[PDB]
Amino acid sequence: LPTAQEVQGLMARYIELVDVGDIEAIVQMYADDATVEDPFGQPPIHGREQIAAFYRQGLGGGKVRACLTGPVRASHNGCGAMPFRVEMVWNGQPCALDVIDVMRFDEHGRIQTMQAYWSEVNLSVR
Amino acid sequence: MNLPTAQEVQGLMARYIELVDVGDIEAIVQMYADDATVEDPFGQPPIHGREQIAAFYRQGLGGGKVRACLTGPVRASHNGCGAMPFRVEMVWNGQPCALDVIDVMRFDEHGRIQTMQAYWSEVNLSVR
Ligand SMILES: [Cl-]
Ligand SMILES: [Cl-]
Ligand SMILES: [Mg+2]
Repeated sequence: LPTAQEVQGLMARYIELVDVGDIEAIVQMYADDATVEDPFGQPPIHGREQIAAFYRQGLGGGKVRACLTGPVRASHNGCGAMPFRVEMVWNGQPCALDVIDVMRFDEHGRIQTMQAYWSEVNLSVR
Repeated sequence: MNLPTAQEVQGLMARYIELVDVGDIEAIVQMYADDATVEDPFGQPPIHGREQIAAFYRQGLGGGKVRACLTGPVRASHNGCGAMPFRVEMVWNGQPCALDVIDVMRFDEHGRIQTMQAYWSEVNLSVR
């Protein structure tokens, strides 16, 4: 599996791609049989077409920005967790959402599972 | 209480950090379900049940000199789960150290911690 140091780099790269809005590059980071639970508690999304559609819905408009708010925490079994903030629009107003993603990677360095922890308690209107 | 709401998860997980910070091992253990599992660090074998969990915390905190604080808000779900970032400050090998951690917790229908997973490794340790 990817080393702890490699997990930190991969998870940081993911946030960079979200921040620039490169949907195709994001989808390429995922394994074929990957699942996305975003927000955690909702049914998993699976399939590359479905994951692409998910990121199109969220990022296609542009005007989404994302940045790490602390270091990536990485394990020795190919997993990590990271805190970040998303800037977006809600009800036509600028808002911020605080999120933690948990990721497991496969032996090819691709995302096998992603779980995103957030709810309305993590939303701020600006 | 019942299965915690997102707000309640935020309060429970914040109280957990306060208990680590003060080092009240028996109060920490009470927050766990009787048959809870802890994986700390994630990737190592799970610890099962309050006796083992108490032994684990007494090894980690019984020496005193540990301080913990949240470094950002608790993230909570609507199915009794949450995740939080925090920093632990300790003294080791004659050096003040800091460890950055994220804990993920799942709560049961009585408001007790059913599972805890702690994400960290040596890449998250800073010595002085
Ligand atoms: Cl942090
Ligand atoms: Cl944060
Ligand atoms: Mg039970």
